[PDB]
Amino acid sequence: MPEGTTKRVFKGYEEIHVPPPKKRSDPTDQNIPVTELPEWARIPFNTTKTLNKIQSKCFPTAFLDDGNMLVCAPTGSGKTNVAMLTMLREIGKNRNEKGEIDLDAFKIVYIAPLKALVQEQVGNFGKRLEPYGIKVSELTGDRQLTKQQISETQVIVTTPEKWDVITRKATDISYTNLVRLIIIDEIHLLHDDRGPVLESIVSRTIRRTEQTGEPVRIIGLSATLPNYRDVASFLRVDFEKGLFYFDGSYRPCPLRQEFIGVTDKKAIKQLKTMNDITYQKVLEHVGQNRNQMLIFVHSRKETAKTAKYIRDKALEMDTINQILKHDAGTREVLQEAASSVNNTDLKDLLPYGFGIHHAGMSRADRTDVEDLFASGHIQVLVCTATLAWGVNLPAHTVIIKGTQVYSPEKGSWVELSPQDVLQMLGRAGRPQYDTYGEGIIITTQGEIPYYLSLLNQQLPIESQLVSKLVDSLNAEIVLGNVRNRDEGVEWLGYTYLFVRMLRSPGLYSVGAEYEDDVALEQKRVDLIHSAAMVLKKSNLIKYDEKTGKMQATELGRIASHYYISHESMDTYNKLIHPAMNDVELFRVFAQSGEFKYIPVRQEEKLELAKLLARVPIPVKESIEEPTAKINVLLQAYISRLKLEGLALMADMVYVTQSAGRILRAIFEICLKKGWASVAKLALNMCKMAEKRMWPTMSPLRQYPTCPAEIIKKAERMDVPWSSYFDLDPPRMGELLGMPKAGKTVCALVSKFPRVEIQGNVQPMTRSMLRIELTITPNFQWDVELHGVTESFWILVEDCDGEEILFHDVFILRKDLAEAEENEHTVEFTVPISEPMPPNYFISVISDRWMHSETRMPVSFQKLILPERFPPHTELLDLQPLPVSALKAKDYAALYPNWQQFNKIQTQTFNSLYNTDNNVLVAAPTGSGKTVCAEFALLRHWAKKDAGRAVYIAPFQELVDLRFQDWQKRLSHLRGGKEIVKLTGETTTDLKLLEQGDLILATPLQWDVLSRQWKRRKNVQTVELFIADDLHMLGGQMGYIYEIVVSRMHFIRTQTELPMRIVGLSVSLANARDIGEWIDAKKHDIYNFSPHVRPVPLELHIQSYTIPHFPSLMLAMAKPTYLAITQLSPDQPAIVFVPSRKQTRATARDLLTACLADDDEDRFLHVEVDQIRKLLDHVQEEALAEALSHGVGYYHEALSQSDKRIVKHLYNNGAIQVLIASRDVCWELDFTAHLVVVMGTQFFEGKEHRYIDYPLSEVLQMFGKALQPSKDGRSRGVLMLPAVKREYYKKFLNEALPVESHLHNFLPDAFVTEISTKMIESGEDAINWATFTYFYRRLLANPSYYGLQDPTHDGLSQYLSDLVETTLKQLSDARIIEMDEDEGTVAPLNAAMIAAYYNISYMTMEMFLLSLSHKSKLRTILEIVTAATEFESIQTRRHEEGILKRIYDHVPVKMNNPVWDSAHFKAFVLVQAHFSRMNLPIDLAKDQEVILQKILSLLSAIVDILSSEGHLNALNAMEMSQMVVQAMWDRDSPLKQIPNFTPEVVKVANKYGINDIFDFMEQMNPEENPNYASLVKDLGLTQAQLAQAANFTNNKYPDITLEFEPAYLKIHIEREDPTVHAPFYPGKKSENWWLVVGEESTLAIKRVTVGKELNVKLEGKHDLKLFLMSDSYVGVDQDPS
Repeated sequence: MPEGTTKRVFKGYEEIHVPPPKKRSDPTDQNIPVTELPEWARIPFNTTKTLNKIQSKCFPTAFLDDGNMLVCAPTGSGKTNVAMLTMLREIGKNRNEKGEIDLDAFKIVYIAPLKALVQEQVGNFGKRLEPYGIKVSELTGDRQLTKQQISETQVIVTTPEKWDVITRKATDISYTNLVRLIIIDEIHLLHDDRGPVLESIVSRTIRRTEQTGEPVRIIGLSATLPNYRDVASFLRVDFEKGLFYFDGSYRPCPLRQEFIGVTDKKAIKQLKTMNDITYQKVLEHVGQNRNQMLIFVHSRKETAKTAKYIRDKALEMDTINQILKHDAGTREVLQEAASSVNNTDLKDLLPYGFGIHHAGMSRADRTDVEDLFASGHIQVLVCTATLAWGVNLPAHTVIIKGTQVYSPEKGSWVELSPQDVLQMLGRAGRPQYDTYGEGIIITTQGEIPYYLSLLNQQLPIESQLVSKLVDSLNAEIVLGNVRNRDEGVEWLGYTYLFVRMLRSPGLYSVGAEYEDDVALEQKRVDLIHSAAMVLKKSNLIKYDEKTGKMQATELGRIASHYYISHESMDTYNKLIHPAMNDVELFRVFAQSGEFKYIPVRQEEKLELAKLLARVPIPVKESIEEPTAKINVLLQAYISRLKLEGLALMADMVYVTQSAGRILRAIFEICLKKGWASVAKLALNMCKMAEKRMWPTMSPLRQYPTCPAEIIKKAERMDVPWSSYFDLDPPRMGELLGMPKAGKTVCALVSKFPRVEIQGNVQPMTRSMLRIELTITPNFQWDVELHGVTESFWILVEDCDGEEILFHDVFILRKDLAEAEENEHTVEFTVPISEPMPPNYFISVISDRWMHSETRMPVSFQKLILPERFPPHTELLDLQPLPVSALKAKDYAALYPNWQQFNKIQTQTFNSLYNTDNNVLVAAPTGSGKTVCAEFALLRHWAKKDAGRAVYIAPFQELVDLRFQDWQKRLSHLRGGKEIVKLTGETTTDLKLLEQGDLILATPLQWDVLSRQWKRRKNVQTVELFIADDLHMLGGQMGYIYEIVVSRMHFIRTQTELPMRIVGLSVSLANARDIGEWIDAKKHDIYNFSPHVRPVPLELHIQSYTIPHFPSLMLAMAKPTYLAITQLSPDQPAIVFVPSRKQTRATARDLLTACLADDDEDRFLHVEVDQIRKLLDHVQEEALAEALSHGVGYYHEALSQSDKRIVKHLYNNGAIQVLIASRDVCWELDFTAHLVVVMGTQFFEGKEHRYIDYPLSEVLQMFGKALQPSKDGRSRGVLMLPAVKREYYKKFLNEALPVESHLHNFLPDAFVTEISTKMIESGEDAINWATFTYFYRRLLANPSYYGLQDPTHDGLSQYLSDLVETTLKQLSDARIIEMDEDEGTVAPLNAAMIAAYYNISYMTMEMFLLSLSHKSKLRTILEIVTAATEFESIQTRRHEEGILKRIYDHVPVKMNNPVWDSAHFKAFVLVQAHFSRMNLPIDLAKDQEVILQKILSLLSAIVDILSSEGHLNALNAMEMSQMVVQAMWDRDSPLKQIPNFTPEVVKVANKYGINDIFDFMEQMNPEENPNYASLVKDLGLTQAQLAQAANFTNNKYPDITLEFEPAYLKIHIEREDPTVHAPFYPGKKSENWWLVVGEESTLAIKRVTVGKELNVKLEGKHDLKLFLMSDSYVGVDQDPS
């Protein structure tokens, strides 16, 4: 239905002319106001006077509503400004009153079809938005990390394909969630074959937002085309508010359409008539009408032929002088500038007014013609579609010259795309200059109605999803968005295809069988199934035909991540075999289904035979048939051969742009099947195409800045690439013979990615080795060619190079690489067969860089595997022992609801309750080992003596849970039994030792007591000694556990009195050495099988391949939801999670996954009106909302009140799921039926790398799956990286090996041992080293420790070489006495305080950094905070910005402040405390742990600097007072008073108040009449007053002092419950320190003071004595 009225039939053509619509401007008064808006949004609208009419209807909805919007308009009508208003509304949302909200809070995405429209958009939007802090950046680079660092900016624009891939692989999920606004330009591309790529994007985003509730605004910008209301409801827009449609009467410049259909006599004679029509239309428009036109062609060279043809035809007929502008002004600029400046020579024939333009031209030459066409210098301008997109350069008339292009995808010529012709004609008509624009198209007669209908709103937009349905479905299944048949049909409900199958289903072959189904439900089911079945047959998916459940396999993940056809993957898995060579691999490439339409033609048959004879890799698979052609085309691309054929150039371009993804997909396939040879080959083939060089040519070709002169010189030499390295500019040029190239090439090899690797072998067993790979970088960074990161592959091979025993990505970070210490480490585990191979292999290969591999052998000739493991003790099938086997009613009363004993308890009952031998019972967690320790106690308490028993758990959280259960049940037992737990301060828990019969203590708490065992007699008095969770001796702070157990055996071997030791542990691998280390006889060692569980554990293992940590956790939320809803649907489940911050993050993840399933409050089995009492009293508001919907979490930062609430709800069945962190796994008293472990890694700030969960923790976590099902078995799933799978699966199905690490901590272990004088010589070290567990494990597993002679000879030498190494480390630390003449060695005075306050030695050694006499108070502030103990504080990611804002708000700054360092965090948080600065909850939990460890650390450096003649220790005493009261060194002492706001401190000081002293005695209703006035001013309620009055007399010291080799006398007096300061967790009473000393130039005394204490201490001198506290500021008396 064309309005066009003119049809003139000619000899050769059929002209069809259409008048422009010219009257639809005054139906409505649509005139808009001036750019006056909310004044923040006026900046991008600079040149625009007022909004243009098309933006009128858009503004009320674009700027003041959030619905999705579709706007159909002409090309230049100004759609971009409407998209601007939607962006201006988005910054108006993320807006403060001052404005410019956190740039990390929201991000916008703009999808445009071609790469030219996006580059001009980052210019147009970049410069308009540059006033705001926002940065617009294009999404370029095929480096995965370039797409990661570019996405760290605010507004990104990109193509539909790239942004799809970004989400398909989900490596950046943490940032795609920040997206709130997405604008898709030219959305009518849905009709194109790339339409599905948009349908995949809109669907998943709108699908999730309609599920997760998190809204994401979408703005559609289309063309004026029919069924626009279909893509409208597809984009989910309200037709009442956000749908706009505009006739051709809204173009800024009217467009006349001149259609010209050539005679259908198809030949090159039809090209001749096309060329003539263009020549006549040139004489008509530029020669007669005074116009400058631009002719659109579709070949980068047909622009050349067309330009010359028109001027050559104008040379004939003598018509050139009609086109020219004969003035000398334009003749000067056009001739001299253009012909001589540019390098592109074919346009040196431009001085005739003509002009050329295409992609294959110098970017500065394409801006010249661009700028000449603007001033009116070139008249005619032939060009390709490259400038139709993305440059505002209009012309009066435009000519689409020719209409069919060659798509190499279809291997056949096909007509123009709708998106190209509408963008071209948009360039027709200057809006302000021309009255109209003439758009002329020339085509064939048969294809006339196609183009006429296109420009008159008749071409329908259909959905091409069906042609990419199977692939796009695989994409959602890989992402976890479709997990069954229902989630698939619910997904289809959001595509453009579904909304088009509801309109005229006969178009989409929808069978008449689907007549009764509402909303095409059963059709989508029939559709998802038939597509998913294709995914199952090719092995890309796991699909159950009955249950409908579908899960994505590793194969399909490769397909989704690399945009590979389901057809091409089916042929990759079949045809790849581990013995493939380079020939047979190219064959697989040619078999790709993406090329199935590319033919071989007889026209190019002559040139193909030329290429096959030059390509080096033989093509023997075929003769000249399509698969041999695609083959020789790839090699022709690598070889950089010249192709005269234009049809081949189109095909080779297509084969090459696809060859990147294809070859990478083949590489990852080989890598996951584990074929080392083919995998290493495929990756090199990747570099062969992406760097376009055969591996034999010069590696210098990879440097774009290397001149071909050097490359052409290097490639005529024979010097190996090895010899280019480690050279200077003089020798570099020498090796090449080009001295001018020396500095140039030497800098190039200087930046070549090049690393040096090392390895350490530790055998855990005879079947598995632990390898510590140390990678050091040996090159110079350069951001231009390296970017910010460099990626590497780590490979591990047999001695045959056949099998891949380990593979993982290694990524270098710039900041970490170019640091002073740049040694990166990585630990992994590989198996090993007993007939050992000679050597393994390890390589580190650059992901992109060619010829960058550092291969290392791993020799096994010197390795010594551990001793074989003996069978577990038999689980004897015995008569269940009754509770009456104990010979007392009250002993059997401890088990009231018990009739028998457990299979393990009955078997161990003999050795425990009837025998005083040492015994070691080792059984899996939860088997009830705790009662085995009760047997030893009950036997012991039937005795005569007091017999102090000592129980020890590895962590304080375990002795607390232990104390609670034994203090309530075992107090009433044979008279009065005192059950006490130690505290940590020695003076008060050593009397608890004498007051108690059973003493609970952690390994360090008993350490400080048992050190002075000769001095304290109650240490030997002990007769029972229990060591619970003893296997933790190889754990965090596990060596101190090894020491105390080894010392108790030394206590009972020196003192002859008997002393029994019992030990509890999980199922061990080597129970001989732990049992003999405890002196338990053979029959007294019970090491039960790990399968001996009262409730069998059904374990599942899900493996993942996702290198991004935060992406991995969100990817695991849904399988956790599936794990709980399916495995334990009616029973409690506990979810474990690596970080404490990650507990809330994965709590909402599970909850959003719940309402995704239309079931919120899924895990809430109690009416919310019952837990309403509880939500209020929850401290963390995130935990309340979580608990309100039935999911609770638990982490170390949680308050003790919150935890007790979570315990109440979890145990009373209120909530069903408990998301715990991994730090509270011991403290967790909870029990579940299903225990899922999310991930096995956590981040450590010291290592700057993620570290694996210890095997102990996975054992402890799964030990909470104890509630059985009806089949009497508990379940647990273990989600881990696919690399870690065989590691945890081994050491969960087999017993746990335990090895000591005491050998690596002997400096800190000798500090505590030499201070007590227990070890005084090198022989004293060796004799001491024998009582430990590491000594017993040396001859067993020598290679793990460093022993090479497993004889009694080498045993004594590895000990001597170690104790000599350790003693020297304590001597170079200047903490130990002499050596090397007497084997004796004494402790330095500074070593005593190192053990008193128990601070590490590396911290103690570095404390000599404050050696300066009278060092600053600011100096000690950064010396204290730079301690090893503060390096254990965790470091979260998004916290690095907040540390900066607290830093600048603080007086004392540090030199060269390290940003990521935990030493800086402790430096800034310790000052955030002095200033009482509020901090977020997780950063405040860090503040606590810093404060717990600093008081002992400040009291240390006081005594350190007092040991020398320096007097700076005075400031440390002042600073010790600063931490307790949270003040600065020079602050108002009034701030100690409660509720003394800084505004209250000033109004007090305005009243002449200096200190609290002259303040309290001043303010009374007796002596100051201002007491009634000062109460109105301070604003303090009567209650807060009483708080201050009780503070001054009982919490602020009153009475003063008087004083009467040197020797002095001191008299003290008082007027002292405890020190009360509400800004510190754990307090101590005030200590007062006495030091003599004069200012301009000693003895120090420390003692607690009570009522009336008398103490004594010590040319001509008149000295001066000080008396300062450690808890209160202000009282410091100093007489001279």
